[PDB]
Amino acid sequence: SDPVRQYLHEIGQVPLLTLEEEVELARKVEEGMEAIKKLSEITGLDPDLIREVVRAKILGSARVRHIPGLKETLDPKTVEEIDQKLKSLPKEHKRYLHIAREGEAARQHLIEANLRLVVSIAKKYTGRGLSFLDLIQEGNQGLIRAVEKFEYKRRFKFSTYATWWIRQAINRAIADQARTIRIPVHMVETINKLSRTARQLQQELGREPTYEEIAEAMGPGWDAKRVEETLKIAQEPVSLETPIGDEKDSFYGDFIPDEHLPSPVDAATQSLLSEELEKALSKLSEREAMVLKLRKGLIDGREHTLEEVGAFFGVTRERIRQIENKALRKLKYHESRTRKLRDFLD
Amino acid sequence: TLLDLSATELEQVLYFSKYIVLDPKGAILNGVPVEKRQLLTDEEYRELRYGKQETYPLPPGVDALVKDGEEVVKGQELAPGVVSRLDGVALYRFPRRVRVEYVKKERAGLRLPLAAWVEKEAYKPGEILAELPEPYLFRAEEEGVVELKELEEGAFLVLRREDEPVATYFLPVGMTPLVVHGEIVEKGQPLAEAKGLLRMPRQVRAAQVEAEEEGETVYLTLFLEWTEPKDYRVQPHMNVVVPEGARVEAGDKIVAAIDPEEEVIAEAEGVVHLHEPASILVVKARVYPFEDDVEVSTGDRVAPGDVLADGGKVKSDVYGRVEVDLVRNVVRVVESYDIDARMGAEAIQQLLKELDLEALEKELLEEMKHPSRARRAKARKRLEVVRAFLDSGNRPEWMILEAVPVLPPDLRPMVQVDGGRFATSDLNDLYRRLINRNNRLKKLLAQGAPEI
DNA sequence: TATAATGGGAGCTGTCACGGATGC
DNA sequence: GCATCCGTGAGTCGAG
Ligand SMILES: [Mg+2]
Repeated sequence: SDPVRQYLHEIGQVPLLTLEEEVELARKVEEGMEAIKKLSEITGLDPDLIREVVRAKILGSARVRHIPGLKETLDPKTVEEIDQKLKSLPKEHKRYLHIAREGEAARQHLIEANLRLVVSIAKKYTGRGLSFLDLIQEGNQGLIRAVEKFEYKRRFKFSTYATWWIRQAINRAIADQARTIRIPVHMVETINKLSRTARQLQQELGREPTYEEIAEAMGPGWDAKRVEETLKIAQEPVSLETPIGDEKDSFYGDFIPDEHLPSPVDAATQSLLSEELEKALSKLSEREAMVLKLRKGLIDGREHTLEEVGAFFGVTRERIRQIENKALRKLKYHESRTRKLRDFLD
Repeated sequence: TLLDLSATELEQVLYFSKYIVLDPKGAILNGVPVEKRQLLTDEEYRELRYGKQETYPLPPGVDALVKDGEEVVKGQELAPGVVSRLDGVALYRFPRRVRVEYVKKERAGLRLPLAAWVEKEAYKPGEILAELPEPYLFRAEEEGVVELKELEEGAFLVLRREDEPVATYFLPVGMTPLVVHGEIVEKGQPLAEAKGLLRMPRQVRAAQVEAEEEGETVYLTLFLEWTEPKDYRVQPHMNVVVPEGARVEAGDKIVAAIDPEEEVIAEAEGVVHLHEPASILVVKARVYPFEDDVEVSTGDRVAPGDVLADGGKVKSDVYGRVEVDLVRNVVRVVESYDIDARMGAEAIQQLLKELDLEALEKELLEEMKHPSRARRAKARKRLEVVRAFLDSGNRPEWMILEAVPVLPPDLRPMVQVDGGRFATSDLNDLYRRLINRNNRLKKLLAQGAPEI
C-alpha cells in the first residue's frame, strides 16, 4: 500500500553486517576485481566485457542487456561463448574466474546489506524538490559507487566512505532534477549561495536586503545588476492549472491568450494585402511584375539576386535592376494616385 | 478478468508485493509441488530460488560442539546456547583462533629393569610400557645441561653439553622427573623416578622399538611420533587461507592479513584445526570435495546428474546453485530450484501474450452449462471480455505499455506570461518524473544493481 | 573521495445514494 | 442468500 513502508520492509529483510562480514565482503570484491584484471591479462580480452560476463552468470540470465560502453551486444549467445572461453583455461588461470564470481556475489551482498544507510541519510533531504523514494534511489547509486571504490586496506568501516558518495549522489540529484527548467550545477550552487547570503543579511538587517547589500556581501565581481539577473534566471515556472477563486471552476491558464496563431483580423488583413499587391502589380507588365515578385520573394519565397533574374529573363544584371527600378517607380506613381496600399502601412 | 486474477492479486504482482511463477521447473514448497501462475511471497520465492540457510551467533569465549563441513540435523545443538532450526551442512564463519598440531618424529632412549619391561616391537598410545614392583630411579648416562620439554602427559629430557645435545630421554607417564629446565647433571644422577605401572601418553605413540640388553637392565631406543599444538589468534581484519585439517609445510601461510608482519606462517609440518568461529552458518546443501580441476564456476545453476569436477567424475545429487570453495577445495551445491517467478507488468504482459483466446472461449463456453448460477455468471462476465478482444482484433497484451506516448507540447504548453514569467502544464512535471525514473532504471540495470 | 554514521512520517475525521464487487 | 467495502456522482450564466 505505502511504497516507502514496503521498501523499508524489503530493506529490513537483509541483516546488518558485522565487522568481519564487512571486511570479508569488501576483500572478496577487491580481489575479484584484481582477478578480472588478471583474466584480462591472460585472455587479452576487454576487462569490462569479462566483468559483464561474470556479473551476467552471477545475476543469471534473468538480466541481460546491451551495455552502452561494450562493443558487442550482450546476449546469452556471446556470454556463453565468453564463459566457455573462460572454462577453457588451466587450473591456476581458471581459479581467477571463481575469484571473480565470488567477487561479484560479495558486491551484491555488500550493497544489499548497506541499503539502510542510504535511507537514514536520504530522510534528511526531503522538501528539497525530490520525492523520498527518489532521494533513496539516487542515494543507492551513491552506495554502489562507494562499494566499487572502497579499499578495506585503510581499515576504515564501510559507512564512513559510503556516506560521502551517498550525500554526493543525493545532492547531485537534487541539483540536476529539481527544476522544470534545468539549471547547471555550478549555477545552482551560485543561486543557493545567493539565497544563503541574502538570508544571513536579512537575519542581521531585520528586513529583506536590497540588491546592493547582497552585492556587497557576495564580494567583488558582484554588483546589483548581477544579483538581480541571477535572481531573474532562478525564477521557477508556475502551474497553468493553478486554481483561481474559492470554487474549483477556474484555472489560471484560462486568462492566458494565444499570441502565436494569427487573429481573424490579422489573417484577413494579410489576405487583403496580398490581393491588393496583386492588383497593383497587375498595372505593370508581365516582366516587371515577375521581376519584382522574384526579387521580393513572392514566387518561391526566396529573394533572388540580380544575376538570377537577369539570367532568367536573359538580360544583364544592370538591365534587370533597371526594369526593377522602373517597376517600383510605376508602382509608386500608381500608389500616390489611388492611395490603395497606404492603409496597410499601419 | 482475462487472466483470472483477483484485484488484490494483480495489485500484489504489478506493485511488487508478490512473485508469480512461470515454468516452475518443479519447485516444492511445504511438500506441495509448484505449478504455473502460483502466488509466491518473498520468503517463499527466496527459499525456492536461492535455497534455505541461516547463521547463528556465538557468545564470547564459547567454542563449537560441531566441526566445519559436518552435516547437521535439525534440533542438534551447535553450541551450548545455539540450536539449529534446520538440517544441513554447517560451516565456520570467522574463526577467532587457529590451532596447529605440529608433526614431530624423533628418537629417544630409556633404561628399565629387565623384569619390569614388557617386550613389544612397538607401542600404541596408552599401551603399558613396563610394570615396576618397586620405585626405580632412571639415571643420566651422559653429562650436560637438561632441556625439559613437558607434553600434556609424558616428558622429554635433552642433555646438551656444548649446547649440542648429547642425549635424548623419553619419560612416559608414571615417571616423575627429578630435574628442572636448565639443570646441570653429571653422569649417573637420577633424572626421574618411576613408580608402579608406566605407560605411553595419549599424545605420543612409539613407532619403533630397539632394545639393548645390558646386565640386569634394558636400554630402549624408541622411535617416536607425536604432535605439538600451537595456538594462533586471528583478528577481525584477518582471513584464514587454509581449510580444516589441511597438511601444511614450513613456509606456507595459514592466515593472511593487511600487512605482512602480522601474517601467520606455518613453522613446521602440521595439521590445521579451526576453533572458536565468530558465527556458524547452517545451509541445506550437498558437499562435493574435489582432487582436481573443476568444470563449473561459482553461481552456475545445475540439475541432478550434472558435471561438477575432476573431468566428469564427481557429479550433482540434488537441484541447486554452485558455490566453488577454493579454500576448502570443495564444490558445494546449495539446493535450489531454477524456477522462474517474475513481478510487475512484465510478468503480466508475458501471461497476456500466452493467452490463446479461442481456447479460453471454449473453456468458458463449457463453463456456461454448469448448474451453478454464480459460475455461469462469472464465466459470462469473462467471456464478454474474451469475445470483446476476439471480435475487435485487439491483442490483450496491449493493455501493458512498453512505450508510453507523449502528448504534443502545444497541448501542454510552456508559455511566457505577460510579465515574462513562465507558466506550464502539470503534464510536463509528470512526464519529467517518468523520464527521470526510467533513465535511472536503465542506468541501474546497465550497472548491475541488486534486486531490491 | 576515508572517524563513524545502517527501517519515514503525516493522517483529518458533520453528505449520500447508488451500484457493483467480496465475505459471513 | 446479505452485510459491507469502494468508487463515483452531486445546476446554469456572471467574477475571481
Ligand atoms: Mg560588490
